[PDB]
Amino acid sequence: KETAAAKFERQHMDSSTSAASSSNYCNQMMKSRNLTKDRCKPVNTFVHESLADVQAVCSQKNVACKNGQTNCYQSYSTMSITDCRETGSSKYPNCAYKTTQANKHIIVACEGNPYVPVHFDASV
Repeated sequence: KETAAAKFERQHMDSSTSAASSSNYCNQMMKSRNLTKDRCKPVNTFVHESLADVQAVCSQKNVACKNGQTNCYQSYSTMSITDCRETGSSKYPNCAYKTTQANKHIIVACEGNPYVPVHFDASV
């Protein structure tokens, strides 16, 4: 029902905030976006750029995906992102996360027609 493109937007897009709102950000967002529903998803990145900017990465720099597929693309510009990483003390269902804001190139996997982001591979 939920397209892979929609799921990418749900898991990785947050254009409302231009940086990691607060120390609470990840705790709130991993829950709100249903990334703590079944397990504590252990790491996850949010992007604070427009959807059009992130989508445009699919026509940017073609690089190898971590799994060895060829459909990953690195942004020529740095982007505002927040990484969310599970604390050691985190215990499902109360998933707890460190919020780290950064500005880095993002790497996304794209697929489909139209050719859109479906996975967040890495940032560099």
